[PDB]
Amino acid sequence: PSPAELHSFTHCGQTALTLQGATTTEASNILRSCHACRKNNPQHQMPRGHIRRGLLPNHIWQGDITHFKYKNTLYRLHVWVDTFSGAISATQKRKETSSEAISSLLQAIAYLGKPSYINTDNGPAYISQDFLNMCTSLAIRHTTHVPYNPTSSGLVQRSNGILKTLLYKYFTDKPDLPMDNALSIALWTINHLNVLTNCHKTRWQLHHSPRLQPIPETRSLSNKQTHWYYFKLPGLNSRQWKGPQEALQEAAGAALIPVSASSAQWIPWRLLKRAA
Amino acid sequence: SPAELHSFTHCGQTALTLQGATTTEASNILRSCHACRGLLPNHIWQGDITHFKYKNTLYRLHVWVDTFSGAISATQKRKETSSEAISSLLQAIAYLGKPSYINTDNGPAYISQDFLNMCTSLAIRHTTHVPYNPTSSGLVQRSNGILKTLLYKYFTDKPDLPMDNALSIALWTINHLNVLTNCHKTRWQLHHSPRLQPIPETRSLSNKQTHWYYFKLPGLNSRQWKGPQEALQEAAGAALIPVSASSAQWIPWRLLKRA
Amino acid sequence: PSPAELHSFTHCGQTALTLQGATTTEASNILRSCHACRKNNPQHQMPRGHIRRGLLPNHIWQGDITHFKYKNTLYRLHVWVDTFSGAISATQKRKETSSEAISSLLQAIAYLGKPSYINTDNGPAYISQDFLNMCTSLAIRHTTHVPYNPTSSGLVQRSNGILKTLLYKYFTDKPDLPMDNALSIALWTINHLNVLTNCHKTRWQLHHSPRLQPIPETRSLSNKQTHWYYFKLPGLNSRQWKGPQEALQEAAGAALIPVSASSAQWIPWRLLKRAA
Amino acid sequence: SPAELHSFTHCGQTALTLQGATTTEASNILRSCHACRGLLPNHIWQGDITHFKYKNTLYRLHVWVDTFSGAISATQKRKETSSEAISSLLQAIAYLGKPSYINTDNGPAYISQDFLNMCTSLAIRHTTHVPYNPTSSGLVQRSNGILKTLLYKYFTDKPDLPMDNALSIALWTINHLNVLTNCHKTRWQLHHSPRLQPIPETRSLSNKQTHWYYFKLPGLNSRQWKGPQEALQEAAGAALIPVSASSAQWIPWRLLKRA
Amino acid sequence: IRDVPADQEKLFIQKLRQCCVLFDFVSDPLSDLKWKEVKRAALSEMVEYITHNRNVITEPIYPEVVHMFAVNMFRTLPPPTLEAAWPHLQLVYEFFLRFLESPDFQPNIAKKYIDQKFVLQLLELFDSEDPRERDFLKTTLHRIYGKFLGLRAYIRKQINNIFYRFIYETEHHNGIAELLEILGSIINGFALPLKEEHKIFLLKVLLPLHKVKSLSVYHPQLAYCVVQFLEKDSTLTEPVVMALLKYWPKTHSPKEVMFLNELEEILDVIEPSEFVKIMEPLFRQLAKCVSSPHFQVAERALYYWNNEYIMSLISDNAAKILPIMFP
Amino acid sequence: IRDVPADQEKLFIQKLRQCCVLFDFVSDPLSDLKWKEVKRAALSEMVEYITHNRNVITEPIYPEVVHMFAVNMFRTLPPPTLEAAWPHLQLVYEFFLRFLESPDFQPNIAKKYIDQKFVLQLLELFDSEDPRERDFLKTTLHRIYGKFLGLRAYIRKQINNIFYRFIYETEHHNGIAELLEILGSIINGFALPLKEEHKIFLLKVLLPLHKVKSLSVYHPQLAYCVVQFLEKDSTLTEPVVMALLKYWPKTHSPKEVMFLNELEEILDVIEPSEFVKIMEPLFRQLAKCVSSPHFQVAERALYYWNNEYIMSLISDNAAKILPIMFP
DNA sequence: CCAGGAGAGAAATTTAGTACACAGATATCCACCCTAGTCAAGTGTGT
DNA sequence: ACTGTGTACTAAATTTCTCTCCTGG
DNA sequence: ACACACTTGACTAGGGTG
DNA sequence: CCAGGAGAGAAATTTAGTACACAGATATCCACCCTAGTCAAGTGTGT
DNA sequence: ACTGTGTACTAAATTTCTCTCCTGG
DNA sequence: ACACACTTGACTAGGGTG
Ligand SMILES: [Mg+2]
Ligand SMILES: [Mg+2]
Ligand SMILES: [Zn+2]
Ligand SMILES: [Zn+2]
Ligand SMILES: [Zn+2]
Repeated sequence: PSPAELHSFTHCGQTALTLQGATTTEASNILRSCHACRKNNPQHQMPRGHIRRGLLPNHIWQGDITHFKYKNTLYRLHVWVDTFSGAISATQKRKETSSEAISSLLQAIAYLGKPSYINTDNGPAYISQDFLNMCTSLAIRHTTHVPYNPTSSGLVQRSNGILKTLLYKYFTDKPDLPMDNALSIALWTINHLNVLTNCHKTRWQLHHSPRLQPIPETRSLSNKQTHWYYFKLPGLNSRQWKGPQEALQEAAGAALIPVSASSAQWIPWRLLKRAA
Repeated sequence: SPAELHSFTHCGQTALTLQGATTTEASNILRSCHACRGLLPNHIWQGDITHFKYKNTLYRLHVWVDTFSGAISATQKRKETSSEAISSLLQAIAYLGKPSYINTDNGPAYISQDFLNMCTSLAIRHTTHVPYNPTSSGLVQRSNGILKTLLYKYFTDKPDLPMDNALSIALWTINHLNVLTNCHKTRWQLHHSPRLQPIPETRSLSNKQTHWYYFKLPGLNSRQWKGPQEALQEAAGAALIPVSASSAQWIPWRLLKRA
Repeated sequence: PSPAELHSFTHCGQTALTLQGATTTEASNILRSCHACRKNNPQHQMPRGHIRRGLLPNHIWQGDITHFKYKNTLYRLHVWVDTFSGAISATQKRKETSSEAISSLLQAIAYLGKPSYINTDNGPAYISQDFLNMCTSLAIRHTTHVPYNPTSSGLVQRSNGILKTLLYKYFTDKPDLPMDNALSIALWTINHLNVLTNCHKTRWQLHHSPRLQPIPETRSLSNKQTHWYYFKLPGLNSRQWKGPQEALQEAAGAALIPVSASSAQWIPWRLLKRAA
Repeated sequence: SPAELHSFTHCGQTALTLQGATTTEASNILRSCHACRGLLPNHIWQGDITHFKYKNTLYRLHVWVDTFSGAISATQKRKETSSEAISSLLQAIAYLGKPSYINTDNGPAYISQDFLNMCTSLAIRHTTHVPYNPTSSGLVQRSNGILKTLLYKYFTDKPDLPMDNALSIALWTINHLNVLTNCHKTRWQLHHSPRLQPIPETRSLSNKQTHWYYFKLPGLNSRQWKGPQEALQEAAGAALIPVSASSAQWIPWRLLKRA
Repeated sequence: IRDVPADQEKLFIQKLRQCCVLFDFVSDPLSDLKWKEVKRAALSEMVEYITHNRNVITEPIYPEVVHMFAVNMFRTLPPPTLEAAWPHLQLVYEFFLRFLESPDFQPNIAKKYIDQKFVLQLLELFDSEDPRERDFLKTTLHRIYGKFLGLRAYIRKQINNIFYRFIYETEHHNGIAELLEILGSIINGFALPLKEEHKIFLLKVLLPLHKVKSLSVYHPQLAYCVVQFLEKDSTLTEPVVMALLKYWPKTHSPKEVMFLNELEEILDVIEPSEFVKIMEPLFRQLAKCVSSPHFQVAERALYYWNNEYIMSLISDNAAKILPIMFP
Repeated sequence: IRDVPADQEKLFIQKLRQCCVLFDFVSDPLSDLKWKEVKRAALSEMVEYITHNRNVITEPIYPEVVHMFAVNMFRTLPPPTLEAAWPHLQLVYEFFLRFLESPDFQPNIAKKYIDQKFVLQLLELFDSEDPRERDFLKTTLHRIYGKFLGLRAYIRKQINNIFYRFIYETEHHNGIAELLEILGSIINGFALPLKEEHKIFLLKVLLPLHKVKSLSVYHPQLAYCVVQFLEKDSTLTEPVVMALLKYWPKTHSPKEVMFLNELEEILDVIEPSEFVKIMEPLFRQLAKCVSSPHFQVAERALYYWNNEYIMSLISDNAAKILPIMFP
């Protein structure tokens, strides 16, 4: 068809086809079977997963480690935050050992609270064997995010930014005072003297009172039906879409696609593009 | 677990049956590892420095203990100058809570002008204890001795553990898993019971509400909202709008009407 | 006191002030007298000066030079665009010396049409004395942009993206065909066979027919009144805000301003944190 | 400017007074530099390949010329296989316009299926000439000889030029700054006069409009919109809505209602 | 003298009407040229003012603008020539065109101000020899004819008058093509079945026109007219059979070979239903014009064994042309 | 037996009322314990159902819920002790509390179902020795008293009865503190000038209370009461002068030194206007209690040369205390 | 003679709606064009 | 088996009030 | 005629923006 | 007996509203932890 | 003396129509 | 009874994720 093979020779927009003289609906059909004309435009209409975690109870925590103040002393800090009530515990000095991470977690438990889940990045100080041996010694689960995906920990990443630029404020002023206490102070602030939205409580007091409340429940996930869809390797190797044939096992926000290595992988929907 | 949570922390007799052990399963747990200035509610504090039997070097640790509840927060250092006591307090104050009447003996670390140049900056009445006033010792030392015991009950086993986790764990047990009197309240529970709201006279009502909130985005579509009715919960995060499905959810939310 | 200077010891939020018992708006005054709190929080509420030129009937070209995928060899494309009708002329083969850029302009002018202004970035092949002498020999103006600011050329930078992903489409299919005539192809389907936008007129037509129209008038850039702004060096050197005292010659969008070198640049407003 | 525009361009006698020279000063420009099958309305084409004076190696001018207007589009290359007789055509089509009858000659570069394997893929009737039909030569050759003489007019002066600009410039002058006959139309403006709209009977009305629509953002504020007003102009970019100040602007617009 | 300010259309109808002084500009501009340039600047302001606003064009000016028009150019021309005062007439024109297609022109008002003798005092200007004005005059007439109905059919008759008076004798009207285009715009805008009047006036004067000579100056456009005529009306092709054939020229000339080039570019809409009766009278000249005195008819009369469907027609229904086509 | 489905409040009032069988649970659970666990699971469903929806709490159940309450725990206690069946009473409690502060509880309806003898059949439960229920009972009373008016002043009188009957003899009521807190919530919620009744019943029984012994078990909260008493009512401080002084103990004991710790933590809201008449009777015991038989009075009677403003008061208006303060 | 009362600031004070950036981090190379000095062929002194 | 988010910053609504000073009790 | 005073240059060196 | 006609698809076909990415480009280093191979000290035979 | 922007992609409005089949001319 | 048939080991190298 002078309409159809015209697109099959130029890849012109549907409106041009219309003006060539074929009705819109057939145009729209054409523009969803020009497989190349589909594999190149990156346009990404899948629905966002804003789903960092559900928080029916308190105590599903989150971990992350950060580098501060490398004027002369790189200043490594560890932070754990709670995601029912946005309360932050933070301990630095320099190191990276598993034994250091462990001593930090063990210290955050003396502050509040005593969690029941956990999840961090892929890990190394967290991937240690003795680390998870400490975990299991405390009857705690543990999970890891997908590799190479920073937004996965959106919450912590933001609470980091909040903490740094409060430190920076203090250190613009009063530029002598030692970090040990200019940190203890910036914490007492973040916990006791701020409010968030019309929630209009101080993170801490919100973290304290409402546990007097019960726990709703939604379980028995179901309704699994596959689909088929070409997008993209998630190694930041941004390029044309990367087409896979199709999902081995559906999920909620994520997916599971056999890379040609016949290997399972869990791509998040922020990287996919649906097909027939 | 309870035999293991014991060997992990070495509690006593009382606070274990509330995890699932019977009466005798608590006395037999004791047979396991055998023989191992008023009340001033809330925030009128008291504190102290202490030596400590070394591992090879005497660790000097300060501490701050409330007087209403009986909570404890403390740390360990090597030097004991005023800059040290300062960093110690200031940490405990980022722990709970923020006091208004602090008391101590008259050691040198309590005299220095910098210390004054910090207390004054926080509207903190800093009094002076009468030095060598042990009429308050039986209670402060009740606490301190608790720590001394617990620590030795820790590193008499597996002595290779570092000399800080012993402190962390010591606290986490001493401030979440104990009651001394019949109060049936942990120190740290009690110390943060949200205070009872004082009733006003002649207006015998309450205000607990925010009405709709046009809600959308349970799932996977952008469209007009749904009329979002009340929210019976709230938290950084979401708000528990009861869906018309007679069911509940959690969403980061759209509107804010008046209520 | 405890209301007044508390911010001067913690830098807590205004809400925390009022809730500890301070006033209602003098809070807002306090939170604009912490040079620290301003030198640290980032925000650009200054309006989105967003504007090209183009009022003329299609006579400001605005054209830049770029790269291309190597089958086994780079391919340099120069591309000039118009700014009132989005028409694109593009000539590539390998070299980006001045004498070739010149031969490109001299060709993309035969294809419509002889301009009256021109605009570009600081690329060397354009700073050439020889290019300049050619330009002047042709009764044209010439201008640059503030250096190190890619958005400045938004229009052409985008028409680049458009041209690349059209090429890629073709070279997905029929991957043997010679890498030049498939350019003349794309240039057709970009000018004649593609309804632009809500205007609903193919660029080509929009570029020819309306020349019958007159020229409206607008003039008198005037009414100068300075201010003070502390914001940020524009050398990608993203950091705390960089504070100067104050503009010498304010202008539309941009703003002349001296750095401590007693030297004067024109920081695009998009990097200025207002404070009077 | 006219003496330099002259030597830079340097076509001829007619179309120069429209830049500012008088009658006699135009003839005194000629005194200057001492060196100077039907008619087939738009898109029924004709083409040809041509040799050229070897500067030291002859190049293969390869050209296409319309038959209604009289525009030109050509190029330079070395070989003459259908590979690039194609690439030449295809480029001319990216230039103006897209034809429907291509008659040049019975050359092998036209014989090859590689050629027809492209033409057929573009719905392009191929009607080719009777070879050796010079009854059309006095005209296509009029064009070609123009190209020839113009080139030598260029580089006999300043032979330092490469043989690309010489062609680019030769065109830009031959297709924007000339008028053939009394028509007082350039080859270009003629070849792209937007065709007169054919008039309907009993529908004797018109539609030149897009409905009013709100507007904001002249300057520096975000708020509700204003108007609406009709918009009397439009272009990729802005749309020239007449602002309430009895004046005009240009904004990248907001709404598109029905009219 | 100039302005833009009280914002009263009366002060602007003043600015308009105050051009009521008229220059005699045959050879004598010496007397106060400045009134001339100021006039040009005036109308320039007037034009972009009309582009400026919406409410500018109220009734009290309508017969005045049409009068200012008539007074400014409604006069005789000396029967390749251009205008000395050209950019002045080129501005009264552009101002009027933009005035016409202005949005706020209501036809029901101007209906009484549009006049039949007026438009006759407009069409006779096409006889001039300036191509430039012959363009503005083209487009403006096309706007009138698109924007009125009574005068629509009226001018149709007026031009048929001109047609008659032109074709039957040697009128060197030299301004025809511009109507042939307005024609083509019309003949496109039709829906048959309809009144035969149009096609009648075509078989009356349009094709008999070819008795005329010098055809090159209007040949293309007339060819485009006859094709706009046929499509789809073209089933109306049955009677076109032999028309030019009897109007066929007699002597030897590139006129005839141009008409061949025409006839070659018109065999495009054949349909075999009535094509039965015509392929024979076609060949009764086409196959029978070898007796022409040209040296070209040796390959002129045989350009039809070569098409795609013309050849398939020679092999479609050849049950009647088979012996006549020379073996 | 369990459900969640016809969505009929009648089938849910059934689920509620069907707990109408009652266990005698002193020492004999052997007979079909399963009715017990199923009851627990029932009320669990009932509670989170009430959290589930909005329209659940209509009239036909109101006197039934209050009856189910009374039938479930309105009985005697044996005059540090806890409950065997504790998590059952701990759930009827939590269910009722959430029932009370539920949004859809309209008071104008329940007004007839809230009963004065009922609340008397509630307050006498504070005499028990389980601290846990003594908490739920605290909070629930605080909600009733916050959510009604007639019974508000009624219970005020009822407790003043208890007060009288307690203080004047040796009642080991052992459940006082929970009302001292409901008191403090009230005495905060006031706006003087007002009826003297409150302050009267305070100078009637509240301060005479200190004739009592064992004060450690109720001292802090009563101190927080007297301070919530003063602010702003504190101008009512003039007559407080000597009250405890006459109620001052007689013998040597840490009771007296605790009361000193009290008196030390109450000199905080002095204002010099009426302070003229009191600094002397203050020192008529404070400076005159050196004759106490403690070994501490050696530094007890001199803790007031050391404050910030108490000392400045000793240097503010010393024109009357100057010879009495020992030089 | 003056209590409700349009009402024009007004002041005050709430809300709404976008932007920004936390993510492991730098050095090094490359295509080009300009400015500034350094001996190295070419040409002017003294007879 | 797994998924972005919280604060700052300014214009605009909107809601107190508020003296001006009119009105008929 | 063989001892030194005068340019470029070539030809290095270095920097700045994409 | 049937022309306007609710009307439930329906189909069709317009519009609205967010996301994305063009920008010069890679290599190289670093803090850490795990698995797999490579010489370097230790113990049983034969008569 | 200088300043972000154009297209793709999918749900939702909305606007044609359309037989069902009711109605009294 | 000591030479070899047999082990660890330590200790690299290399890879992978932030
Ligand atoms: Mg990390
Ligand atoms: Mg560039
Ligand atoms: Zn395509
Ligand atoms: Zn033990
Ligand atoms: Zn500040």
